Amino acid sequence: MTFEHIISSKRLEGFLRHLAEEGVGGVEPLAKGTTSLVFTGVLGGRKVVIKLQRPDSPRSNFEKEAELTKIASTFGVTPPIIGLGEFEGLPYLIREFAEGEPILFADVEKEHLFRIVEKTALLDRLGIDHGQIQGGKHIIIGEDVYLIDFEKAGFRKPNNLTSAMAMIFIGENAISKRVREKFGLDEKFREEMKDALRHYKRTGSLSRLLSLLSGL
Ligand SMILES: Nc1nc2c(ncn2[C@@H]2O[C@H](CO)[C@@H](O)[C@H]2O)c(=O)[nH]1
Repeated sequence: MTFEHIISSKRLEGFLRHLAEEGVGGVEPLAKGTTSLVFTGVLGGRKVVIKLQRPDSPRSNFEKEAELTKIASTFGVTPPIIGLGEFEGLPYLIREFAEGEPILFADVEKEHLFRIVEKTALLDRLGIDHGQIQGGKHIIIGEDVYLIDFEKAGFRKPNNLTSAMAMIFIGENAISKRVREKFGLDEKFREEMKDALRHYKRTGSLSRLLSLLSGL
């Protein structure tokens, strides 16, 4: 993948040199987002992600995403921010790369299920709706569980926990099928899960959900 309809070849060359001067090497394109161009690199012997404002996107959109990403980083929901910068008037952020698999492709253990609850309930308590839980590409299952990529996030009544649990336990998809077979989940479990989620929606209580997952 290349970014040539968005940045000149000279701008890309300069950006890689600029990153190299901050110690970030072996930089490779990773994705094109709605707000940003995303790269991976190596800093201090470890993998990092670099997100650069797309010049053809509003700067305010990137700034909103960055503010939300910083809050999520402070509370541990997303991997730590390592540094901020600006190149040719474009802001960028550098964060740790979380080793592991997106939950769409991940082998999910009981500890991961508890951790997914803890992270999504925490983001709910922060009043931040991530916005892209469905599809399983934005929850990383690794040494810890993380949410990534806040381009569609905002301060609004959040759906992070309910969307994650519906995707894993209620909806029929590749993830929920794996989980159902791995944990031998049956119809009674699903009905209790629906009850646990309703309870959470009404009261904010995790008691019923954690009770149910503790039986796995
Ligand atoms: N394992 C891992 N994958 C990532 C990370 N950041 C971005 N990605 C990949 O990029 C995609 C969308 O950003 C994800 O679904 C992953 O494949 C990360 O920190 N860890």
